[PDB]
Amino acid sequence: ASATRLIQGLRNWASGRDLQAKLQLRYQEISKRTQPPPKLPVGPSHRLSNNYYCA
Amino acid sequence: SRGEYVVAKLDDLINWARRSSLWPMTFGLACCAVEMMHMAAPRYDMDRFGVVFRASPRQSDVMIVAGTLTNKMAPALRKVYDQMPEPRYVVSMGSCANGGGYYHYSYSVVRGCDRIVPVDIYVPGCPPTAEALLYGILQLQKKIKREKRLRIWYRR
Amino acid sequence: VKQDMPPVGGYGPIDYKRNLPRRGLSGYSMFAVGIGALLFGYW
Amino acid sequence: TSVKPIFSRDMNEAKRRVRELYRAWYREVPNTVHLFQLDISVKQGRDKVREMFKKNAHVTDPRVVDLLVIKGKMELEETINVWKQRTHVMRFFHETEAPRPKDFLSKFYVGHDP
Amino acid sequence: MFMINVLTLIIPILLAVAFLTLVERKVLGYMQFRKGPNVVGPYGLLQPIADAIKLFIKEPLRPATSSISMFILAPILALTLALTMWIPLPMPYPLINMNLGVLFMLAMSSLAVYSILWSGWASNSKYALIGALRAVAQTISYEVTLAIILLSVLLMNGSFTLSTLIITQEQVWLIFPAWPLAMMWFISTLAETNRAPFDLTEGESELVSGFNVEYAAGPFALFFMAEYANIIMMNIFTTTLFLGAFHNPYMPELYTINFTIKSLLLSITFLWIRASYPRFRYDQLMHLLWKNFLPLTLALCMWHVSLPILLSSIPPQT
Amino acid sequence: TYKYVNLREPSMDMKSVTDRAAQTLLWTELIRGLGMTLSYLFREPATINYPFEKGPLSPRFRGEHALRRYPSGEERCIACKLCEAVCPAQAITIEAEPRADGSRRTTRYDIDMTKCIYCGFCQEACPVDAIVEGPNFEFSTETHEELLYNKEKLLNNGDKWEAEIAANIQADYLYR
Amino acid sequence: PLTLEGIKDRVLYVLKLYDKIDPEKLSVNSHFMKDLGLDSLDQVEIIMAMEDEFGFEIPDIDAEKLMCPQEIVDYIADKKDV
Amino acid sequence: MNLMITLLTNFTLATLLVTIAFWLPQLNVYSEKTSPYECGFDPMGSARLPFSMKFFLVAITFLLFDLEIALLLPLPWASQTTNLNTMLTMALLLIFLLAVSLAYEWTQKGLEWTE
Amino acid sequence: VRETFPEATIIKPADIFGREDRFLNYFANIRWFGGVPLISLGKKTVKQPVYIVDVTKGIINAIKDPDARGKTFAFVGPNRYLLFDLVQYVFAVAHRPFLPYPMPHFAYRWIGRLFEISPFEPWTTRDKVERIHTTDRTLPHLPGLEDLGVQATPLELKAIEVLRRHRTYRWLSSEIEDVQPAKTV
Ligand SMILES: CCCCCCCCCCCCCCCCCC(=O)OC[C@H](COP(=O)([O-])OCC[N+](C)(C)C)OC(=O)CCCCCCCCCCCCCCCCC
Ligand SMILES: CCCCCCCCCCCCCCCCCC(=O)OC[C@H](COP(=O)(O)OCCN)OC(=O)CCCCCCCCCCCCCCCCC
Ligand code: SF4
Ligand code: SF4
Ligand code: SF4
Repeated sequence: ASATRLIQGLRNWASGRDLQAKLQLRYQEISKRTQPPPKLPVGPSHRLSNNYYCA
Repeated sequence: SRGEYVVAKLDDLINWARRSSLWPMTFGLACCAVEMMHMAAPRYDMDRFGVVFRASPRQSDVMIVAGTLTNKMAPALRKVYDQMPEPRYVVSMGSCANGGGYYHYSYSVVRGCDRIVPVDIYVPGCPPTAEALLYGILQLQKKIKREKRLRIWYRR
Repeated sequence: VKQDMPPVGGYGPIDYKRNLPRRGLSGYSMFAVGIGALLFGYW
Repeated sequence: TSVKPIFSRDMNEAKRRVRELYRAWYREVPNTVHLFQLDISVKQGRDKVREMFKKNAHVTDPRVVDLLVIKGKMELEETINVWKQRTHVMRFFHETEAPRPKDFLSKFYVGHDP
Repeated sequence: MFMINVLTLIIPILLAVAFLTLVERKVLGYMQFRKGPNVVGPYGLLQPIADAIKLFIKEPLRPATSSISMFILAPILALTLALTMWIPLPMPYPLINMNLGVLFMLAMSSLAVYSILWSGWASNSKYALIGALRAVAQTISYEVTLAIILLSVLLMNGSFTLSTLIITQEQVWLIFPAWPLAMMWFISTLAETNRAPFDLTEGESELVSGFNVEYAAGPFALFFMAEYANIIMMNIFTTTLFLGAFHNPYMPELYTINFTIKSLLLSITFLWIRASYPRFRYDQLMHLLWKNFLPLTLALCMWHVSLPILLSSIPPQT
Repeated sequence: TYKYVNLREPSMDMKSVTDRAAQTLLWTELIRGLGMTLSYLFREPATINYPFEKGPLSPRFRGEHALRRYPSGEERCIACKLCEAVCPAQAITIEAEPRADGSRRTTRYDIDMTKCIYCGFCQEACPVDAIVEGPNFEFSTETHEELLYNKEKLLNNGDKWEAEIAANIQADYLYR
Repeated sequence: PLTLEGIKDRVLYVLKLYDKIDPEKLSVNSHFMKDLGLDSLDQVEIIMAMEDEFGFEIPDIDAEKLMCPQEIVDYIADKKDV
Repeated sequence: MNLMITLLTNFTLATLLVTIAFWLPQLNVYSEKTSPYECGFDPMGSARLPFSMKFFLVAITFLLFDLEIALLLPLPWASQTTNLNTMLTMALLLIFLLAVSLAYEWTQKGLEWTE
Repeated sequence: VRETFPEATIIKPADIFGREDRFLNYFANIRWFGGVPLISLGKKTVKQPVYIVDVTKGIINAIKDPDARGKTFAFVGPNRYLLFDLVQYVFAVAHRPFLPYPMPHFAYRWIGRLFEISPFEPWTTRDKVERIHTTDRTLPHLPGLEDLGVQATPLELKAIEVLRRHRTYRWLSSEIEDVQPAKTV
């Protein structure tokens, strides 16, 4: 992303595609390494009534 | 003395030439060959360390046993090892090449390639990461760096 | 509840087709450039 | 007691197949010592072939000796073609193994196995 | 003082091979989105020294089944013919100024095949023999056009003299009148030197290493440096043929710097073709140089015979 | 719902025949491939400078084993052998007895790191979070039996890497 | 192939190159199994030594019927002229 | 004289880079390292068996087109003659005869390989 | 060793041969030097070499024998050769040309100081000269391999295994039934 515009233009000419829109090197746009604590949902049988195992 | 300095600098020269020009042979066996290929991949890049593939055993330095050594390919591993010039080294990659691994109690698994070849570095994992395999290669380079061939020869 | 979910409007468009964008000159222009180089070299 | 055969209808055809297999191994052994460049004599390999055939000289069931002939010809196919190596041929010579104690007294001395 | 001249020819073109190994691995690295060697020296500048010292201290391993006289005599001839094809090359003044230096280059191209050939035969192995006869299947394909292309490019020169090939191109580059011969000569020098897409002798994936699959280190270095000496020599020969520079008779350094950067661009082009293409099946090689390049080469040979007669542009032989 | 790869008949007008013949004689696609290789030449390569830069990992990562302790000094392993019962390689070997203050604790707790398959069944079967599979992966050995960990080496790995294992479990435990 | 006497003496030469048979009891009318004390495979390798010396392939059903060297020399007389 | 000095120098430090390659390192020779290499296992028979050439008609025809570039080679010199129509006619006749030979080897399927 | 350890088991091998020996490999690696020089054509000294697996079995069966404490063993082969027909048999198993010549005292002790001039391993030395031409003594009073229950293996079973390494290529694939054995004394 720090490639100068002469090398950036030569590189786009040599590939034939627009390369800065689709860079295979990852930058600030990817997810944060430290994520907030989650709250996972419980299944359908987490009930206190009408929840017999035989049914 | 003077000659101790001479053989010490010659040992440092040949240990440098052998640790910074390790040529591993193209030898995979199992899942660990994928992660050995990722140790050759452009993220980790073995080739910057002087570590480049040579397909024949005659033209290679270290044999990375990467995968499971069965009973059917144990003599093939040994004859590949024998057809390496000296100095030859072995890096054991993965649990099956270390000690039998996940197939340890099998009828057709050589329980570790240390039954077959002399093993220098044991790289643990199932598979070890390509970062851990590159760690094992750099520890092999540290083991080559502290060799004392000509110092022992001048002292013998 | 907090869970790894896609956003409200969904993710953006993701291209998946062959995109080979047909660059270069045509045939006659390349033959003309080559034969012009031949004629300049011969002269 | 009516079973289905494999190749042999009785013991005579079965012994014929064992005899042809012994002929084939006896022809094969000098080439086996030669091309594998083994460190034994040709007579020693022929003795090992004799021992491996006399190991199974007690069977009176035609299907079992037919399967032994089939397995022996598979061994011979892996020998004529170089599919086995020096190691797979020399596994018939139990050389690195120590000779086991055979009498009662030394088995009593060294271990618990009867 | 001529021995000093021979040594100042042949030692820097071994060090150019040595640092070409670093250039090869780093340009092949960055073209493959990785890095090359950059750890051993400052950005890799000492990696060839370790790669050179390592091979001459590793065990030499003469095999059992090998014909040992030919097995040792083949890399000696390989490195000898790697060195002796530099001596008529005008830089702008060659070491050995030959009247017939082009045919000297062609004859020592033909004789260099026996290095690979006797090395693959003498090392009594099977992949070595397969590579040694794929060397024949490649050589009978490239030599049967390597002479006619080089013949037709000298019909505008006047003689087989490499030094006159600078005077010939004083007005125009010789790639302008003979660009089909140039773009066919470049492929014939690719196929000549066993460089990709024409590896086919040291074919890493068909064979193991092919003709030198038995050569362990020490005798193996004299094929590696021979191959790289042949590619540097051959790009210099292609530069002299088709991209000849300005020669000041009072300042030879202008010509030397100019054809140095041109031959470096051609060697980088070799490494850049090696980093981009699959490899031929060696019948498709033979169905290329015989069925595609040879008829068009004969046509261009007729053209470059009859064209100086047509335009009264027959060059002098003096 | 299906498509035909390579079912394009090439056009047979003089324009496209001349284009294909100039492609044959002037090598258009070979220059296209060289252009793409040259386009990767001028890029910043993806080579991280190991060992000074490390590849990215998650707090779920499964590396070297370690026995944790409670925040009182008492070790968490109460000798229940779920980890060796679930261990698909049988790398774990446990033997126990009541110690001097009557607590159910282990005497032998061995993990063969050359049988271990690093699949983390022991850390997800352990009901007290005693055995965990920590974040270290650069623990290569020059000798085979140095990868045969007994209880003391696993407790030292716990006391070595606890300041990181506690934070990985703190960031991860809500997914479990 | 020339004489019957040379073929009989050549059978005796084969069986005196053979190492298990007692040369003292070895006669033309001596039986292999119940007199010379031979295993069946010993008689089979006798037949293969006859194939090595005489130079013609001997099948199975007519080599199992060869229990003395007189039967051997008669079978060699049957497959040739003499 | 200078050419022979140059060839002797190149041959000399070709064979001085071989005798410092055999006599410098430490050798541990045993009769499995010097065995033939056939990818881990033993070679099924020797490599001195007939390795059959399929490109053999093209290999003969290399010898009959290699004489053509012994005939067609003085064309940079033969253009300097004072009989130029005859020289041009014989030159284009020799390249045409080479082309007729190559066309006959084309149409009779000789450049194709066997099997 | 005897006077500081009273129960020392001292073992006397005569001439040990194996894959990495310096007895048969000493004989086989003198071919390009000029024709294997000897004193009086090497027919005045008598040897009986012993095989290394028999030596090893004797050492370990002396480890496991309590009756070998204080004893002194002499591990010798089953057959005694001269030196000349031994070198005959070595070059005949290796399928090598054999052109001997006698070399007396006058300069064959000086090829010692001719061939340790470098600080490497000397290829031959004058002590090795004095020991190759020294006959093996026969000590009937000392016990040997057969007194430990170790069968002494002759040279005609293992010389092919030692000396197949030195055959060039034109007689590598040969047989053990090629060489007529060396005459005993
Ligand atoms: C020396 C400096 C550089 C020189 C330039 C070269 C740089 C670029 C290099 C690119 C990398 C190439 C790597 C190796 C590739 C090997 C494969 C390959 O290309 O094979 C060759 C390919 C082979 O094509 P193919 O493989 O498709 O073969 C077709 C075969 N059939 C049909 C049976 C399926 O092309 C050629 O043979 C072309 C040769 C050169 C053509 C030159 C023509 C000049 C113009 C003539 C006149 C035309 C008009 C008519 C007259 C008009 C008169 C007014
Ligand atoms: C035609 C041109 C041809 C050019 C060929 C060569 C191209 C590359 C040139 C070299 C480029 C720079 C290389 C620098 C390498 C690193 C040097 C260095 O610092 O080495 C450190 C090493 C250990 O030092 P130490 O004191 O132990 O450090 C502990 C500190 N607490 O200390 C040592 O290793 C000891 C010192 C070694 C120094 C070696 C330097 C490189 C020499 C290369 C040979 C060529 C020299 C020039 C030839 C051409 C000009 C005449
Ligand atoms: S140690 Fe495990 S993951 Fe690695 S190669 Fe073996 S089976 Fe595959
Ligand atoms: S990670 Fe898997 S293989 Fe390793 S000890 Fe735990 S359960 Fe066993
Ligand atoms: S480590 Fe956990 S699962 Fe294993 S015995 Fe101890 S408490 Fe139980």
